[PDB]
Amino acid sequence: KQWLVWLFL
Amino acid sequence: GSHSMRYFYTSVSRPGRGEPRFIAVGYVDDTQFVRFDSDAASQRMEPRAPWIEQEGPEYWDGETRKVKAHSQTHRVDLGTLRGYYNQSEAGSHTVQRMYGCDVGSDWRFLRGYHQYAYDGKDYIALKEDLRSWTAADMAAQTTKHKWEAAHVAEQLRAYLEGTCVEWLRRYLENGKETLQRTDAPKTHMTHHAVSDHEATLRCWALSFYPAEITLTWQRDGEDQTQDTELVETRPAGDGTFQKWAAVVVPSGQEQRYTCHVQHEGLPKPLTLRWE
Amino acid sequence: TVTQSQPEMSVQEAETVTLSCTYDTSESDYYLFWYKQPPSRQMILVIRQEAYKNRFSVNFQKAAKSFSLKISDSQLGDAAMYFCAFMDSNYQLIWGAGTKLIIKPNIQNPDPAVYQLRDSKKSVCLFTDFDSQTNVSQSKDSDVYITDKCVLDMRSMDFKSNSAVAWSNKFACANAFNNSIIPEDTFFP
Amino acid sequence: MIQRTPKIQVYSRHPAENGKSNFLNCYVSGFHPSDIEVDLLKNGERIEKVEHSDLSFSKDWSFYLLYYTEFTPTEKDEYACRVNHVTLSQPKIVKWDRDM
Amino acid sequence: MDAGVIQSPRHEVTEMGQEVTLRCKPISGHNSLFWYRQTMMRGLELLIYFNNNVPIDDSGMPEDRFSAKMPNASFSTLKIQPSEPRDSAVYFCASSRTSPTDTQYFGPGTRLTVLEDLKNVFPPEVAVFEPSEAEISHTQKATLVCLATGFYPDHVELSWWVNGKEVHSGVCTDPQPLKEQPALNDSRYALSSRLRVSATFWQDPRNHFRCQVQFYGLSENDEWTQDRAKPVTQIVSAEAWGRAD
Repeated sequence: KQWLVWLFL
Repeated sequence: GSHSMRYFYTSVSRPGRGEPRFIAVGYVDDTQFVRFDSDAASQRMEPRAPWIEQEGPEYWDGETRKVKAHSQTHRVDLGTLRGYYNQSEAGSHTVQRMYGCDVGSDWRFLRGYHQYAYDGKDYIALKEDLRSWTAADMAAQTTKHKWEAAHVAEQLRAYLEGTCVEWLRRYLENGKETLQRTDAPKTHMTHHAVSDHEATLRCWALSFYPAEITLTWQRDGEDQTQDTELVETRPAGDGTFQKWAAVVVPSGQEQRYTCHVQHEGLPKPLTLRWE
Repeated sequence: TVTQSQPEMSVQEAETVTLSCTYDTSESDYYLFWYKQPPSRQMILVIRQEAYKNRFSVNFQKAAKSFSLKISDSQLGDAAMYFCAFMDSNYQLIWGAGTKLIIKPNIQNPDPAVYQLRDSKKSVCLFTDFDSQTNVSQSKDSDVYITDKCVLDMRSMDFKSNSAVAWSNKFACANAFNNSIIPEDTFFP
Repeated sequence: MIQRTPKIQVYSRHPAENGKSNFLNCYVSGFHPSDIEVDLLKNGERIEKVEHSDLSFSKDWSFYLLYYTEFTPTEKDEYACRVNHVTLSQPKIVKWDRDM
Repeated sequence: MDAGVIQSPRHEVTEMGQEVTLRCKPISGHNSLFWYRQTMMRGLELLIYFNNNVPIDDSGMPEDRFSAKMPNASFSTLKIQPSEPRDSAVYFCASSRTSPTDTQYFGPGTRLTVLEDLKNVFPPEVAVFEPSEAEISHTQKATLVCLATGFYPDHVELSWWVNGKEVHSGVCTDPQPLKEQPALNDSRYALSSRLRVSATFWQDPRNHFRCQVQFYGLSENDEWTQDRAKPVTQIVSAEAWGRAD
């Protein structure tokens, strides 16, 4: 399973 | 008795040629099990191992929505970093993400990893404690403070020690027959006289899993680290790996050299002689 | 899907009320939300809770899938439509049915009465100064109009009062509110 | 903007026996960026039916692909791999050496 | 800046076949923009949402009648062409900082009423009813009651004004208008309000009380050729002076 969160640089 | 799950993401900007190229792959140990290609027709997360094919439509719908969300993230990251480094809008740049978790012999959480790279160089990485970040430059410091503000390490440690290891365990028990196997290497040697001055001994190791292997040459017991050619562990294509180590030997001295193979599939390391 | 069992709730001013909310999802990582929508139609967040972790608080039971909002010391400004929301890998707010919270004020000195008002340039009847336990009902005859009750706050004097307005042409104030259980101490001038 | 040169390896999945079906492999590793052209050659001719793995990378962020195709080796046929990359001034060709 | 999410217009009354353009400016540092719509039957409905000007999900968008775009990080537009009565709703614009998982901040919303024929539009008739001497004697308090009757659609905003200054204390307005003919589906609406003050303040003949009702209707571009005051957006008002006794 991938991580749910949207993580922007 | 350690096992790992990894997700790799690669986004390459195509300036003036539309959207970026995004390719994602997931691994359990050395076995790929999911893929996604921005340019593929399916626009879906696809299986690349039998033990993941048994998952239901909710799983594939979910992973497709998430992987497309990571596609969007990296698309924005390309423009963001272009701004951070004041780079021209005409060049093609690359962002890469890698994150995953490791479980130990007791099947509990062992380690976590989560790190980015820009144009093949480290940008930012989660430290071993899973609570702080490593920023290489001013741009990475910006991201670090942003993530420190949003408590990213908290949500990410919660994922790495939670959902990540839970489904790593599920994959390991569903793919028990292949993920928890051990293919020991099939070994042999070859001899090719390059002259009367010297000949070439080559030690072959084939059809082994996992890819972690060690090949060493020995002359009368001492280690022949120099004069030894070592090739990169390569994939065979069927899920196994290959590797060979060659050494140059004066003609008539071939019996003096010894190849030592070490792999977790062998109960004792192998000793190979040309005698 | 999000379930708000009771679609409506009444609470006395300065008392505590708990709005229930339960969801149903297989996905292992998600988000819960409580939003508030007054009559102004302005959606405002009340409380956010992530799965991994004021007068408003929440009893978050991951076991029973319970996300209940708890409002202590009710203020008149809290009367609104409260929505329970939820988000997963679909990345879209999934909305419950909504619970209308009604707050009944505490009037110290109820003085129920029905007065008759006359236009300046027609006649209207004003039912006012009654305790919040009294409920005003629409009339069974469609020729007369009665409005739901409304709480007005005179701040400079620190005095609140309930009021409802009936009106028609046809009509007397002494019988305009026959469809409602008006208090017995009602003052009929 | 790092640019790494691809490491090219031409080999067969199994020990090549003349007349026996096998898989020809061109493993291209340790390169950057991802854009890269890889063709398999049978006597200098481009083998048309060729597939490759999915783009991934090692710990040092360098990419690696595997280009494979079914083939039956013979004593006469000579196979090779041709790679075009930005680090390469000219297309680099690596010939499959069987007796190794 | 005095700003959150911003929407324009606040109200829109137009006829079917006309084009409808809704405008939204999100909060400054927000990169996700959302388009919702709300009704009684269907509730809240996500139409489309962007992230960093990229349309992420438009599955809630109806087909070939609706079209949303976002040319800047600080502006989005939703267009209905041609409009139909079933589109009548409250279209909300929301925004969040980075992702749809982040708290969404909503705008005041556009109240869209698409009518079949503009000849059913009527502005309200407003009248103020003065307080009774019984109430003044019984409780030393005076309650003015305003009544806005016979308007359609129900786009009204009632405010009280005393001596040219809008007042908010002692005021109570029906949160929802009531139908003048509850039986019929389409029907004109009515809206009541009350302003209560101290009796001694109402007994000052110098004080001027005013009930003000903003009505939203036809714009000046819309054609109107009938023997009727063109039911345009207007402010219908009714006043009353204080009585000394």
